Amino acid sequence: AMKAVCVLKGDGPVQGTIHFEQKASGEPVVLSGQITGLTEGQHGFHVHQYGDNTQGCTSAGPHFNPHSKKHGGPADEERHVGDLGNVTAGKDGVANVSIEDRVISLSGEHSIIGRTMVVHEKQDDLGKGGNEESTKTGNAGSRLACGVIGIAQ
Amino acid sequence: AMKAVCVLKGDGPVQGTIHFEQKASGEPVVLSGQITGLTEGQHGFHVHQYGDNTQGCTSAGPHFNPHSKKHGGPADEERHVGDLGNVTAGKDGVANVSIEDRVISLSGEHSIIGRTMVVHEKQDDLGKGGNEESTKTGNAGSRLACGVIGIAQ
Ligand SMILES: [Zn+2]
Ligand SMILES: [Zn+2]
Repeated sequence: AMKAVCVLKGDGPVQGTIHFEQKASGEPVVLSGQITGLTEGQHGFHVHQYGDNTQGCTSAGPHFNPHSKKHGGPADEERHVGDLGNVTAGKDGVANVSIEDRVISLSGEHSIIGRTMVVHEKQDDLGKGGNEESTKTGNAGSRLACGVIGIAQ
Repeated sequence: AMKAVCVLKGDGPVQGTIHFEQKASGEPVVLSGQITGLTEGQHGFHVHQYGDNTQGCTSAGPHFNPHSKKHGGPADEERHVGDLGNVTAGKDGVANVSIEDRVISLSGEHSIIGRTMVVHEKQDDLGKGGNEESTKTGNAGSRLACGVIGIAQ
């Protein structure tokens, strides 16, 4: 019965809180929360490798990718473990987040506990942008806000 | 060889960066780093249970205490897992952290990954103050700064 939480903070206006929950070891992990200050539209939402905030969001490193694969969407076979696709902000600039994923975990070697969630500047192209960036970052651009994923009550 | 890192931010001027290093499962964790903006003297320095920053340092909860024991210093038999004792700040306000502990770990059951480091307002009395607070928090006072312990490169 795992639960985690993540508070997102950056230099700019973007912030938010992401709650995680996983009933058991072989179960999907359900994310819920909200992000504010986003420009309207889809924004790439990824788990990055390191829970390192010494240089802002930069020190989080690449998308969490223990299996040395290429960037893709959550539904794809070829994906980094931390590829959660996009979240969507309205004209509001507010994004309700609700994502269910079977590839990320709150325990075992796939464990995202102690890693970083980041929401990105642009939409994640899910690996179909026709350049190398696409197969790497999904062309989602700069890191607006991030937090270390921590164990929650 | 496991590495972790912690960026402390609080409401006031207190900030810092704690690095953690454990070369092997059965080995001590070695903390190093620096905290600035402290009053000269000793300040309680503890691992709290939750990596929850939704309500500042408050949402971190109690000291990490999986074995339902009472507060003590790092050297005591009866201690919480997160009882790392005190750090010392010079006239500087600068505290140079260097602690080595065998009870905390960066993996396993005593894993502090995804939990919270906090530097407190006052000196930790190591659970010897003869009141209820002592047995719980070492009478270390409020929480000046904190951060989620994250996986580092
Ligand atoms: Zn990716
Ligand atoms: Zn304690």
